[PDB]
Amino acid sequence: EGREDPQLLVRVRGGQLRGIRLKAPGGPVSAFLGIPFAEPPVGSRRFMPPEPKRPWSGVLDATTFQNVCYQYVDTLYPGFEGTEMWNPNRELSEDCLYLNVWTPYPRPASPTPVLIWIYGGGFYSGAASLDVYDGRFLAQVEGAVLVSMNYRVGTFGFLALPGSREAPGNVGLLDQRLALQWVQENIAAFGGDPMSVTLFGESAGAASVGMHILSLPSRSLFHRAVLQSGTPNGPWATVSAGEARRRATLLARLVGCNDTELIACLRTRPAQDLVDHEWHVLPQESIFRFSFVPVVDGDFLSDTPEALINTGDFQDLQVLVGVVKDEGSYFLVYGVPGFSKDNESLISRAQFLAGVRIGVPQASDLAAEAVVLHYTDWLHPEDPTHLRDAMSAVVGDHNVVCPVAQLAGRLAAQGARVYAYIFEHRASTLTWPLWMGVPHGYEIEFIFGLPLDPSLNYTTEERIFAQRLMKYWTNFARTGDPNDPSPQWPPYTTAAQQYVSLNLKPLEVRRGLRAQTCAFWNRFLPKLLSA
Ligand SMILES: *[C@@H]1O[C@H](CO)[C@@H](O)[C@H](O)[C@H]1NC(C)=O
Ligand SMILES: *[C@@H]1O[C@H](CO)[C@@H](O)[C@H](O)[C@H]1NC(C)=O
Repeated sequence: EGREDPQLLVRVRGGQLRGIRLKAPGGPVSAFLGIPFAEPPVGSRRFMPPEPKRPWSGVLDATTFQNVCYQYVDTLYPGFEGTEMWNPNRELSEDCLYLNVWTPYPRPASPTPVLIWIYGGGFYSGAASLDVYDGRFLAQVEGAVLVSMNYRVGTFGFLALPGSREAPGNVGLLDQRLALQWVQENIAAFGGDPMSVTLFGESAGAASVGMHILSLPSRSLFHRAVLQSGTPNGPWATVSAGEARRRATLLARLVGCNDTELIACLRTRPAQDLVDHEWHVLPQESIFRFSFVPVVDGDFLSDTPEALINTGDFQDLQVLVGVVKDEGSYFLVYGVPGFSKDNESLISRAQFLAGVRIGVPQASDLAAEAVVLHYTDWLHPEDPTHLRDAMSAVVGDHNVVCPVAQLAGRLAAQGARVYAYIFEHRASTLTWPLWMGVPHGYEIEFIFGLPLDPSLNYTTEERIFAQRLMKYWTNFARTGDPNDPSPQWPPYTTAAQQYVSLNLKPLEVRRGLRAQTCAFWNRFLPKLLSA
């Protein structure tokens, strides 16, 4: 301070910050990266609810991203951009509770609507610093204030001995909640409007947004929510207290460890030892299942998300939810034999039956038969191309498309204003093979407006498409309505079940989100599982 850029010095509750001026394609933006919002949850604080960060002295340098929360690093396809883009891009550390703010430059002179991003990655990975979550474009082009926070994942964020004091569960969700409290207190300092805060996230980040909707103390911290390909209901986003306890104690055993004693022993283990064993505690060979996720603790979650969306009053809530065209394909190449990014993955009937048992790992024999019966093409029951695509649909429908359907429906029936979409454009720059279609996670780079960066090699149409999506999302944040006061985007309702297609063509309205197949998963499967 003296010779420094006066536009980049800001004070928050904990002290003084110095940000950085970044170049976006249409002009500069302000970034404040690596702002601590919690005491490092290390040592005796592992597994504990986060504690608000204590004020610092001097000017904290906020010009670079901070550490990524310790996590498993995916190694299926080494050096291949398809997997690498999701991997940690800063040092892994338990000291990782930091958040990031982008704003116009100079800062808005009047209060601007805030978007808060929560990343996905199965509650076992992810980071707010990845290139695909870069807020410079939304800030520069839409004038948004954008916030994203790291939160603890894996065991560090989600290992629970329900009822204990030392490992109560859900602390990754409480990391997110603390960041939201930080926004309420401090965002006015950056030109943000704490009275207009829209949450958005994808996959597990979406489930997270969902859980904030369903958890009362989070409710006063935001006004609107966007759930991209993820929901708090469904088969992967939560586990019961019993199951959480069973996994935590199996994991303790695997690393050589009365809850207080078990937990103290876990606290002496190297971070990397926990990461090395976390995946071993799943009860069946699975895909789209994760070891350490939110637990129904009767605390953060007072009941299952199913019970809470069923009985909730959602009157003052606006919500944007949707899915990509091919939610399942991405997951098949990891753990279903016969699938691969490097060939067409034309599978046999035998491999379809086997993949159904992996895709629906909780299924009894009869339930699995029902799944196979429903997805088999009975004019061509052995055709490898249909079996390959049907396998994808099983996984995408069970895990994402049908839970989203159930969510939109319950939320509307109960007074929320809902807008639904299906995203159907495949990036021209996609490195996954064609058969995977428009895979899970590949809408994000358009919502954040990466196609605006000329060096990324997107097409001109893709550039205009990204601009449209950015408008929808920020209109929504701003007013609860994606429409600009072009074809209209009607609200989703139980009666008409309308949603739109997001692609290069103008909005097209459709009805029924896999209505027929989703009745199978949402109404019939549960009844069949008992017995
Ligand atoms: C594609 O590759 C996978 C793994 O290498 C293999 O199991 C599968 O059989 C291959 N597909 C065909 C039909 O060759
Ligand atoms: C974009 O295209 C140019 C020209 O071939 C190439 O040199 C550059 O590496 C490309 N960047 C990406 C990420 O595709």
